[PDB]
Amino acid sequence: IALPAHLRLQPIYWSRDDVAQWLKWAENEFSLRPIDSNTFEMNGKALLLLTKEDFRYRSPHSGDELYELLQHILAQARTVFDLYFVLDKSGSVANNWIEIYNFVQQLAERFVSPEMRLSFIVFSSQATIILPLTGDRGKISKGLEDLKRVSPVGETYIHEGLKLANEQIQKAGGLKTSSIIIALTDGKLDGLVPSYAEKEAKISRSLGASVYAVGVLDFEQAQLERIADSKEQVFPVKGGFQALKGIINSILA
Repeated sequence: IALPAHLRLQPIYWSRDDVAQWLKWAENEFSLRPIDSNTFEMNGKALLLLTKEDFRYRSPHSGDELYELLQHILAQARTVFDLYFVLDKSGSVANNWIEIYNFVQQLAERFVSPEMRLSFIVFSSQATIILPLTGDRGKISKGLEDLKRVSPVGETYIHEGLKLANEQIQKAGGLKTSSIIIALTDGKLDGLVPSYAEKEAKISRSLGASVYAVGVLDFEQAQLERIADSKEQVFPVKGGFQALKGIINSILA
């Protein structure tokens, strides 16, 4: 499971009842020795004032861990959803790269806010994180300039691209954010790559993320249905901006 809705808010707004809820959720998510619901009889503000020693004093068996758990929640700030762009830059898209860039550009510019964090990942014969997971506007702007300078060449090892999104969802994802993976590609895979891509996409859904596939050029509908979570999460680029704008506006509540 994942942080409950009440806990999706910044800790500073947490009620005393929220703090108790947080403790039980943590015990299950981290297999901790159960603690009394009255181990932290205070609100979020007060919890923020406690030292790590206070946590260890109140919970000798799990206080250090709970304290660190709280730090990670704080590190997400106001983020509510993380959006990962896994972009095909193979030779097949060398004459339609601007179509891919404009698609990322419009969605990025639309949803830049303290609630959103973006990552730009490109993949061909090798994968590269162009923009690490961030919600900072200046970083997002430079990331778009880097993205416009991609020279599409190579094979289509989409599993490598999805791996770079999975790793970030493990390290920085979860907690108060829902992760979405937008793979733009034509779905023309070779050899064992289809199995690798489906295996890598299986990791993504195990991390609680939803995989969307945006078909570029004459795209392989069947393949993208095996990468994405379902048939309804596979659409072409034309209208894909309006389609994704609705699903993101929806996940915003």
